Amino acid sequence: PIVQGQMVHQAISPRTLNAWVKVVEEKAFSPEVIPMFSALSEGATPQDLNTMLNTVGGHQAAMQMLKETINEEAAEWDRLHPVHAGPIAPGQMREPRGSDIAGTTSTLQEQIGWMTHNPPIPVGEIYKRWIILGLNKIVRMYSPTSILDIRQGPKEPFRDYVDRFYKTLRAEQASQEVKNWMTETLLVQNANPDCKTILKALGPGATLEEMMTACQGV
Amino acid sequence: PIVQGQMVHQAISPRTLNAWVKVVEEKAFSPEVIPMFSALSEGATPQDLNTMLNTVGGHQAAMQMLKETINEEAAEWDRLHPVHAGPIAPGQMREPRGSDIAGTTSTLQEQIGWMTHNPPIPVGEIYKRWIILGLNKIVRMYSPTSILDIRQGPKEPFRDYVDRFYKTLRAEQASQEVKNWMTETLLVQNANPDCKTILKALGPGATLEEMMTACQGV
Amino acid sequence: PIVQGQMVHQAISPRTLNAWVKVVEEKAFSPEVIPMFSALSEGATPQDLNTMLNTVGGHQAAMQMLKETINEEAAEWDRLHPVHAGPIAPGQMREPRGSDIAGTTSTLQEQIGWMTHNPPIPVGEIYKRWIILGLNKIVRMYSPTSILDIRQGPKEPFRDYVDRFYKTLRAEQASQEVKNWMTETLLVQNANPDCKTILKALGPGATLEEMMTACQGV
Amino acid sequence: PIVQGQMVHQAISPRTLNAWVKVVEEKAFSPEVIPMFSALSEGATPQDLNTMLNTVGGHQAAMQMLKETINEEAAEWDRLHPVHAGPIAPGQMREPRGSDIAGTTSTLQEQIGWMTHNPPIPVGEIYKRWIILGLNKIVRMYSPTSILDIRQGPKEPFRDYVDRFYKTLRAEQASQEVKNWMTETLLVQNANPDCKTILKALGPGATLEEMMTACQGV
Amino acid sequence: PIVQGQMVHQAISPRTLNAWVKVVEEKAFSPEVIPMFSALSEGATPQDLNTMLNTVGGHQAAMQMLKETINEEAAEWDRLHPVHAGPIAPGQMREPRGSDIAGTTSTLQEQIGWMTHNPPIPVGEIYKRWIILGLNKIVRMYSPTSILDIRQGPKEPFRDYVDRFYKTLRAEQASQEVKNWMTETLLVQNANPDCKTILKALGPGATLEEMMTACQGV
Amino acid sequence: PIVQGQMVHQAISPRTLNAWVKVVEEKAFSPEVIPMFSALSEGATPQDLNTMLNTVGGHQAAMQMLKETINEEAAEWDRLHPVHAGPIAPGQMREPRGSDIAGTTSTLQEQIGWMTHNPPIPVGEIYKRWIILGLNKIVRMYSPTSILDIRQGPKEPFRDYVDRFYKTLRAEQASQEVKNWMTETLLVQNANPDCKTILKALGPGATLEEMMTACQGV
Amino acid sequence: PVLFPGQPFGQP
Amino acid sequence: PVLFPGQPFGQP
Amino acid sequence: PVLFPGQPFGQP
Amino acid sequence: PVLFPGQPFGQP
Amino acid sequence: PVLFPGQPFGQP
Amino acid sequence: PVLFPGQPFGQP
Ligand SMILES: [Cl-]
Ligand SMILES: [Cl-]
Ligand SMILES: [Cl-]
Ligand SMILES: [Cl-]
Ligand SMILES: [Cl-]
Ligand SMILES: [Cl-]
Ligand SMILES: [Cl-]
Ligand SMILES: [Cl-]
Ligand SMILES: [Cl-]
Ligand SMILES: [Cl-]
Ligand SMILES: [Cl-]
Ligand SMILES: [Cl-]
Ligand SMILES: [Cl-]
Ligand SMILES: [Cl-]
Ligand SMILES: [Cl-]
Ligand SMILES: [Cl-]
Ligand SMILES: [Cl-]
Ligand SMILES: [Cl-]
Ligand SMILES: [Cl-]
Ligand SMILES: [Cl-]
Ligand SMILES: [Cl-]
Ligand SMILES: [Cl-]
Ligand SMILES: [Cl-]
Ligand SMILES: [Cl-]
Repeated sequence: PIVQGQMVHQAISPRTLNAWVKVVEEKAFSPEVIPMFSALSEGATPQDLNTMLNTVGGHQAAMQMLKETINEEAAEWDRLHPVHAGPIAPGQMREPRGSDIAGTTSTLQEQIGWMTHNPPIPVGEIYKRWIILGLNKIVRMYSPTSILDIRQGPKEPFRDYVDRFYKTLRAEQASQEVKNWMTETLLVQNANPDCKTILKALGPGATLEEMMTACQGV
Repeated sequence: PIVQGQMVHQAISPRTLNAWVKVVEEKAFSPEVIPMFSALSEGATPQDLNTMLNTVGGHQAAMQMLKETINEEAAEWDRLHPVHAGPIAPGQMREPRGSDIAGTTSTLQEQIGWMTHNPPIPVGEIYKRWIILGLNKIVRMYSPTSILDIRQGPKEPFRDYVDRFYKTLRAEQASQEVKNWMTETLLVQNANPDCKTILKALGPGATLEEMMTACQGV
Repeated sequence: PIVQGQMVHQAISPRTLNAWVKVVEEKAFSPEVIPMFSALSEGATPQDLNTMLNTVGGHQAAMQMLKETINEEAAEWDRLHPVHAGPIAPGQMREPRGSDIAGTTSTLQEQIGWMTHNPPIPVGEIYKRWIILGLNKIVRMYSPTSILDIRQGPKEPFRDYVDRFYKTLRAEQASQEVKNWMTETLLVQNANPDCKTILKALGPGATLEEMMTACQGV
Repeated sequence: PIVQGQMVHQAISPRTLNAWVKVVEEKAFSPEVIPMFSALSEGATPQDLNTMLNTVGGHQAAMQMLKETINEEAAEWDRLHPVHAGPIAPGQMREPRGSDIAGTTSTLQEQIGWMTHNPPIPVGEIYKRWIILGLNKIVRMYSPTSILDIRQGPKEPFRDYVDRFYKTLRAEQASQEVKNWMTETLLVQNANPDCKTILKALGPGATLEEMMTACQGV
Repeated sequence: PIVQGQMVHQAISPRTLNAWVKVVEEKAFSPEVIPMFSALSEGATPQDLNTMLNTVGGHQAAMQMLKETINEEAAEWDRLHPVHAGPIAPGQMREPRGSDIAGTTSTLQEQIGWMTHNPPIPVGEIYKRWIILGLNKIVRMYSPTSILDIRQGPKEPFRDYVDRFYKTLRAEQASQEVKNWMTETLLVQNANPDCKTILKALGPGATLEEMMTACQGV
Repeated sequence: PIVQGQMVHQAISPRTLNAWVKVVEEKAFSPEVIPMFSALSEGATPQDLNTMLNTVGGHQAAMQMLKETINEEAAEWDRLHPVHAGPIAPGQMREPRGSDIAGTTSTLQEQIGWMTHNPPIPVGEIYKRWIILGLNKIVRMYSPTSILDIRQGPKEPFRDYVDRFYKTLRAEQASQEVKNWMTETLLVQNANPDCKTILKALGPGATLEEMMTACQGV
Repeated sequence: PVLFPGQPFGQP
Repeated sequence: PVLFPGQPFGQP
Repeated sequence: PVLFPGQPFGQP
Repeated sequence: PVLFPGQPFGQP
Repeated sequence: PVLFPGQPFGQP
Repeated sequence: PVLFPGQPFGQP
């Protein structure tokens, strides 16, 4: 990554790599892997991100899907940023193509040149956006359950049922409004009768804290 | 975080993340998790705090409650800080909205801009206040016991009983004065007879050291 | 802590926190915990010390006793440092109250302001003094044995007996002179006969090395 | 390595060495070892790379093959860069021979001199290229399977079969176009009938995500 | 410690403390503990050395012996450095007494003042000398064997016998010349007959390598 | 060590020491220990090297042999660098004797003075040369096998046999040309018949890759 | 509202 | 008093 | 395309 | 004397 | 040749 | 000689 008043470049540390590898091996494609990745690659260059993606042993199907997603994003970027004709002036620097953002046709010094520019051309955060999108699609695709199937057991504590519910919801393929609707509908809709009657008695304007406090005794 | 004479920005380290994750997995929602969190996020930006909160695997009900608490705090902040009309001057910077304090509508450079200002707009410590409040409500809600139920066993050493007492008191939902009253009343009130008579003989103006020394033999 | 030619402030590291927590969990309230604490909090601010004290899980009775000791120390400090009337001049800074030394009524920037002043107002080392005093009282109170009860077994090597002796002496509640007397009296007084006769033959002007060399064969 | 505005030289850290050694011992010659190596040797000098290669215990046949590959690369470099006659001027520095790039006939200060020059003579990245080529040949030679033999089991989930497929493909000895052909032909060609019919029905213009979603139920 | 062009002060790190503690717990009072100690306290101040000595749990007899040795050294230093009458000038600094070298009557800033002076008053290395002397006496006193008793077994390889020999010799209480004599006499004197005849045939002007090569077959 | 534009001195870190100790305990005197040592002591001073050598527990015979080798090297150095008569001028510094290079008669500041000079007097790399030579003699002496005895089993894969071969060759006591001859002769000479006929059919101008590919099926 | 169910912390 | 039962260290 | 099957990330 | 039995190292 | 069998990497 | 048996490395 590159950290701050001038910016300074440093390679990815051994324990950032080890951390990422062990996270992939232990948790595979759980939702919380996406923040960890973004946490382990803050300020990183395309070379660092490609380093983290190449160090993945196994899971080659998911890595291929991620490759295809990055291909879509880079192609769209090239569509939105057309090529221009001429040699680059001595003072200036060319604008990054989709292949340069992925670190394929760009050196480390060119990426540092884009990220250190004023105004900055944040190639690392753009490439990070594409990668994180692909990771979203992989996580949502490898989710075994559906939000519609989460139902509270007869003798299951309300806390556990809500845990399962939002656990499944976090990996769902839905926009913000759709998740709002799922929360305001299926949660009370799929609760067990003893607690479901109480939650219906509370009303749709109740907080989760009041719902879990209400069904704590049952 | 951002550490000091000029301030310098650095991302959250791999072992701060690993530390936080392992603390959540091992101790879940014990009181001492709140200092550790605050210890692992000193000088942190909203992006770092959201990084620590997003890396939590499971416990999604508690994370939802924390989300709602942050919603209340941000809404109140917007009420207290009304919007103003006009474009921002070149030299100045806008004042952070409730969505900017949570890092939702603000970039990392804007948060650094608010924290580096003179006078500083400490968005990270404000967001940290909201988060720590939500964590207080989660800890107090997930406490299994009550301060009223802690009673000393007949053959239990006084040290163990006091340990249980203040263990339960630390997670209680009570103001400072209410905890003062609980300490000055229930502790001697719920002691076993052999030691309770001695503690009554000491008087309400005795220290805890004199009480534990008094009941050490019994 | 704050380390050196100008002083620079840094938060407590993840492995200082982890070190302190694991030391408390493993060794609880052994004497050597007090140096370790002081070793893990060199140059620390009141916020760092309160961070280390708040991260203690369990042992809430001892933490309460420590709280009371700090209350005594702060009250005495306020007695010795009377309040003064007036607003603080722009160039100057107020003198810390007992509540400011404990980090309760003082921010981090104010503590840094007191520690960076010339002459320095070392609030962190003062608060550290109070805390270490309380830890002394906790260690001495949780000592299971007494210096008077340490007696050498008939077939116990002299090395082991001396180890037990000074082990108990280190946790004793006694001034320097009283410990000198305990060493010059009880050690030879409570040795087993075979070795006790030799140690009496050496005389009270012998070193511990000559005593242990003398009783090595027996 | 040497990191950045002037460049600064630092030796390889203990945990970079330990990381590399443990990676070799655990994973031997798996594909993902090549990125890890390149990740552990970013900005490194020929001395650092030779340090990492010499710390390998066992696997001496592969290390010999790597030696021979480096011999080929260095010989070719000397062919492309002919010697020149004369003593080096005081201000200038000689151009590196194939033996200097491998760190055999060059000191550490000379390598730092080549990497710090403007324009830089990146001896470390060149030597790194040769080494990584040799590692490619070792990985491809120690691959136990062939891309032609990967066939989906009758009751094997499509995800697992694709995982095996691209796992074998990553270690294959083939150019980019040949791998494109292998992907667009053998993958659907070697699928089990139930899923193979669906994949044939999709058409050769389908993404891997649509193929795995299509065969998820079967 | 204090490291270098001006000197900068830093406290002892958590893993230096942990390293020292674990070395004491694992290896107790083996010879190689003395270098490790000196390795963990390079450039250290009296406060750091007292920190390392106070963090020792158990072994209180040896710690007492070390205390007495330090008392002898400090008393001798005060004898060699007599007190002088007068107040210290504003520009100058007093000369350290034996109590100041041990960090008892000196603050951290005074020790930094002595070590940063030009010419330096190296109080930390002097105190380190006294401590290392005491550690020498403790190691030599806790050695279970004698150099005179090391004899080669009839079927013991020569390598093992030499290992035992120099293992015992390293902990011996003898000057350099006495150890030279022990090596040139007892080693061949206490070898088993089959090898002893060969070593006698070599002559007293043979290296250890030639002796071990000579007795390798037997 | 001392790292770089001015040089700065730092002591050996706790995990460099721990790394070295654990390497010695685990792998004893394997060839790859020599790079690791050189990797853990890059830029080190004689004091650091003596620190690493003194922290070795056990193996005292090998340490004695290393001592004797260093004695030979230092004596030769003194022969090649004769003493000169006179006091050292204020601006200059004496030339290091053989005892100064080993850190025996030289302080840390004098070694830093020699290594920081322009031109540098690299005492640390010279002492490192002597030490590494002694380590070469120890490794070659503690090798259990000979290059002449390595023969391929009848059903042993060619890869394993080559691994054993070069494993033994790396520890051999032979010059570069002698190792070239051993490789070009004994390897094909001591292969099993089925593969030996193929390797003879290839010719002496074949690479190791072609030999191992040729005998892969058998 | 600033945070929403099933959505990451600090997301627009 | 500066510290109180059941209350964190360094709390107002 | 910028990435290809069986090829490393960030390779020309 | 500078060090005393039962007393920490470096204590006044 | 620059590297040789049985010889360390980067050795003259 | 510069090093001696039973004596530490780098000792006078
Ligand atoms: Cl279900
Ligand atoms: Cl519940
Ligand atoms: Cl579920
Ligand atoms: Cl109860
Ligand atoms: Cl008790
Ligand atoms: Cl309880
Ligand atoms: Cl007893
Ligand atoms: Cl004894
Ligand atoms: Cl005892
Ligand atoms: Cl197969
Ligand atoms: Cl599937
Ligand atoms: Cl397979
Ligand atoms: Cl014996
Ligand atoms: Cl032998
Ligand atoms: Cl022995
Ligand atoms: Cl053999
Ligand atoms: Cl083979
Ligand atoms: Cl073998
Ligand atoms: Cl997320
Ligand atoms: Cl708290
Ligand atoms: Cl790769
Ligand atoms: Cl202490
Ligand atoms: Cl080597
Ligand atoms: Cl030593």
